[PDB]
Amino acid sequence: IVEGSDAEIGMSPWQVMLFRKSPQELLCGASLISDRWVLTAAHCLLYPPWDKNFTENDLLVRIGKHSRTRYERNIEKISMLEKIYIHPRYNWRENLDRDIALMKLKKPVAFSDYIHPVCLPDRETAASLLQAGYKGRVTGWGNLKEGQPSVLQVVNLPIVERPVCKDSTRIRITDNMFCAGYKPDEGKRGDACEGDSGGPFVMKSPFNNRWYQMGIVSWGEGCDRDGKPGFYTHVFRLKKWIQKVIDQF
Amino acid sequence: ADCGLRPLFEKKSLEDKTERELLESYI
Ligand SMILES: *C[C@@](*)(O)[C@H](CCCNC(N)=[NH2+])NC(=O)[C@@H]1CCCN1C(=O)[C@H](N)Cc1ccccc1
Repeated sequence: IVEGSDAEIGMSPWQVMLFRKSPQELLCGASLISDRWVLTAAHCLLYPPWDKNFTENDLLVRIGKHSRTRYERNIEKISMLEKIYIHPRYNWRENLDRDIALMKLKKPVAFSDYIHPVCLPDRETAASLLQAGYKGRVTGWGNLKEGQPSVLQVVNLPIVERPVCKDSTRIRITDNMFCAGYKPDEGKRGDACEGDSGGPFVMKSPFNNRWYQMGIVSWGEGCDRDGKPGFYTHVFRLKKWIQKVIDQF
Repeated sequence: ADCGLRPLFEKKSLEDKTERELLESYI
C-alpha cells in the first residue's frame, strides 16, 4: 500500500495473509468470507509468466495478525488449506480477467474481536455502492512504493468512471474489473502495490452499517502513478462462481 | 450471517478514524 496509514487494531478483522509454507514468505493478501472460506486473487496462486503455480500443500494462511514481527499468541490464527479453487475462465495470458480464487480452510476459524468475516455484496448493495466518486477502502502488507510495513496499511480511494479506467491503460479491460484512485490535480494520493493482490476493497453500507467486499486487489501499472489508478476484480460480477464453489449443489 | 460488523467498532457503536471519509463520499 502506497501512501496509506497504519491500521487501527481490529479495524480490518477479515484481513488474511497468504504465506508460502517453506520457506516462510508473505505472498499476498486475502480476506475471510466465512469461518472456512478465504477469498483471494487467482494470480496469487497461478501465474505461469512468473513461474507461479502453488498447490494447497505449498501454502498457509494467517488471520488476526497485527504485527509481522510479533506473534499475538491467542490472537492470530494459522490455518492450512484444504482445497484451492481458481476461476475457470481466469485469463492470465492477457488482462487478468476474473482474477479471483477461493481457498477452503482445513479447519474453521473461531470469530473473535480480531477475526471476523466481511460481507459479500448482494445485487442491490452493489447497485447502490458501486458508483464513481464513492470511496472504498483497501488494506495490505505489500510494498509502500513502486520495502513493506511492519503494521497493516490502509488507504481510502474513490472509484473511477469506467471510461477513465479504460483510457488509462493499454490492457484490454473487462466488466469483471474496476479501477480506483485520485485525480492528478486533487491533493491526496494512494494505491495498492505489489504484495497487496488478493486483499479486499471494502465499502461500508450506509444502509445497514456493514462492510462489504466490493473488489479484490488485482493489478496496475507501477504503484500510485499520476493518471494510473489501480485495478480490482469485481466481486459481485463473479458471485455466481463463488456460490457454485461454496454451494457445489 | 455474522459479517461486516467489527466487535471493536460497530459493535461498540464506535467509528474508526477514517470511515467518515467513506460515508461522506456518498454525501
Ligand atoms: C499480485 C498482486 O500483488 C499485484 C497487484 C499490483 C497492484 N498495482 C497497483 N498499482 N494497484 N498484481 C500484479 O502485479 C499483476 C499480476 C500480473 C502482472 N500484474 C500487474 O499488475 C502488471 N503490472 C500489469 C499487468 C500484466 C498482465 C496482465 C494484467 C496487468
